[PDB]
Amino acid sequence: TNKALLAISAIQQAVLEAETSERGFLLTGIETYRDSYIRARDALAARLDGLRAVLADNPEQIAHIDELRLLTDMRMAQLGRVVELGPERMREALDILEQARVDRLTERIETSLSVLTRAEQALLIQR
Ligand SMILES: [Cl-]
Repeated sequence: TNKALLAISAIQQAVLEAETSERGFLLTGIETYRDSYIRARDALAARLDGLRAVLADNPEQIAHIDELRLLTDMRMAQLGRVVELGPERMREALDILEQARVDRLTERIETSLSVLTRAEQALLIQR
């Protein structure tokens, strides 16, 4: 369980890192920020794959991870589109970044991560 909570926090981290890196790239045009977005995106996928391996024997958790993953996939597709339009297309990139806001994927992911965290905490207590 303690291993699972670390993994959950590392997922939150990677999602924030992808967002902040994408914003940094739009702002500066410095490829280093794009690299960071790519790294965070890759790390997120890897951390999701591994968390799923920790929760393999818990159907309620597997379902919650499935749900988080849906949300993180939609969010990553949003950021990736903005990164694709990029600083060379500022107005387009901004229009899309702002349109993406209406889905509240960020809030929804944080809620999704809490459900997993609380469940592991409740779980540990029970056990
Ligand atoms: Cl998954």
